[PDB]
Amino acid sequence: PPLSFHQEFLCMFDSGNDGADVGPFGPMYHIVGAWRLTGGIDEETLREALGDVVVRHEALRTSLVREGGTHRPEILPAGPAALEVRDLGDVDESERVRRGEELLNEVESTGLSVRELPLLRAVLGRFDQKDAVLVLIAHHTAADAWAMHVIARDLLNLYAARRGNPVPPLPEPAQHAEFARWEREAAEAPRVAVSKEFWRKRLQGARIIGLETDIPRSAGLPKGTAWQRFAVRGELADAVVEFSRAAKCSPFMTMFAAYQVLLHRRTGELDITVPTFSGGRNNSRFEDTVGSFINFLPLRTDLSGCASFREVVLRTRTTCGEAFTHELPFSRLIPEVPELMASAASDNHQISVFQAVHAPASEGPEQAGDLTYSKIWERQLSQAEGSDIPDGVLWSIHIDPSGSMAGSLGYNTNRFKDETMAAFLADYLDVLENAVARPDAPF
Ligand SMILES: OC[C@H]1O[C@@](CO)(O[C@H]2O[C@H](CO)[C@@H](O)[C@H](O)[C@H]2O)[C@@H](O)[C@@H]1O
Ligand SMILES: OC[C@H](O)c1ccc2ccccc2c1
Repeated sequence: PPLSFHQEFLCMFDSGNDGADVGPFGPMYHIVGAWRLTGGIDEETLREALGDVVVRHEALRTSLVREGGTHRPEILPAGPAALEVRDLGDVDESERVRRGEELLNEVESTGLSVRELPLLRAVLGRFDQKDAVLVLIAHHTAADAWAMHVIARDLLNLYAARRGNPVPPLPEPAQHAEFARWEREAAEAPRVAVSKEFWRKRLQGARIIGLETDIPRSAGLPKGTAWQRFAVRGELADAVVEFSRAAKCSPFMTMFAAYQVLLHRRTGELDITVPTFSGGRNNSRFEDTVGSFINFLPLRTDLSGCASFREVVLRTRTTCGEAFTHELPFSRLIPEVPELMASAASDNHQISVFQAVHAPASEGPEQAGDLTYSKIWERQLSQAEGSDIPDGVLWSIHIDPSGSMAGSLGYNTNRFKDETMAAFLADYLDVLENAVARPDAPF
């Protein structure tokens, strides 16, 4: 298979081939998922299920190897089924949550090479016979967040069937290579021309907003990515969810709008372009498919003349609607507007991305056979050296149906001080709070 458009996007953010094993085709560019498991576990059989999962999805066997400047995919035969198990200790709940977070951090702090199998690893942390945390980590070229939920769903299903516990049959998945074919086929349609023309004009003169770094690029400090984690307080999250319902906008639009307000106060800019990642899974043929589908999507909003936070949210809604309506794979949009990324590689600025995690919606614990499992979203333990961000700043929020929000601000430690970002995050939460408290107040 060829690289997908998303993997082509990542190539733009590659490190080149000069010494250091970093960036998105390096071993720190991974994604984790943690699930709380209730019920007795047969570790042997779970390990076998993990083998089944990797056999099932080609993307989890598709290494990427350096091939003269670029990266070549190669689908490999599944390697040995492997599972690490740790006894975390039979302790009180709050200590279980803590030791669980520490395990997640530890796993995310370790490398996982894309150049050879495995591309997925699993660590099971058992508290007692009937309570555990299951941690999956996958190279982020192979899996996005949605794909991690597919992997978990499949895994626990295949485990149950091996145990002889009744479970519904799994659908036959499409493979990511079939998606890769399809997106390229799709990108030759007449519709695409109209969309390229829409973008060429919409983004004329546009520059993704750059944030001034504390440490310049040319300092050459070693690449690292830190993650400051937070949960939106319940009263605040309720306010956001309620405001959004009444405004007829999504909670994402409201949070993004607050970010635009924050960038205005810090940069003075009124013409604000900020990329998000869309989920990139509008084609439901691929909902059972493991792969990384997400798509870099520039959102340009003109804030000039806004008389209130409500107006900001409404312009944002307009921007997102047209953006999703005309969405292109970014590696087929960027040629039309090549100066859009100027501040990305500048010596004293980096771009930021503001996203909502795209994941299957679940109300509460799920069941597969004799196990109950639920996803862990809220991590409050921050992390000094975790999953790689190729070259920038990432805001990432997961918005639960329940209304609760788990977020991260990730940044490169070779470019930003920890205290700078802590202040940035605190500013963001303060802007968000005043905004929804007083959405119609004048500026
Ligand atoms: O990103 C929101 C929220 O989700 C968690 C849950 O583990 O992290 C996921 O999203 C991060 C950003 O995309 C990834 O780096 C991470 O691998 C993935 O698990 C949080 O820790 C975060 O606050
Ligand atoms: O899930 C998105 C991923 O963490 C990512 C990939 C490329 C980026 C490029 C610039 C800034 C942030 C990025 C984040």
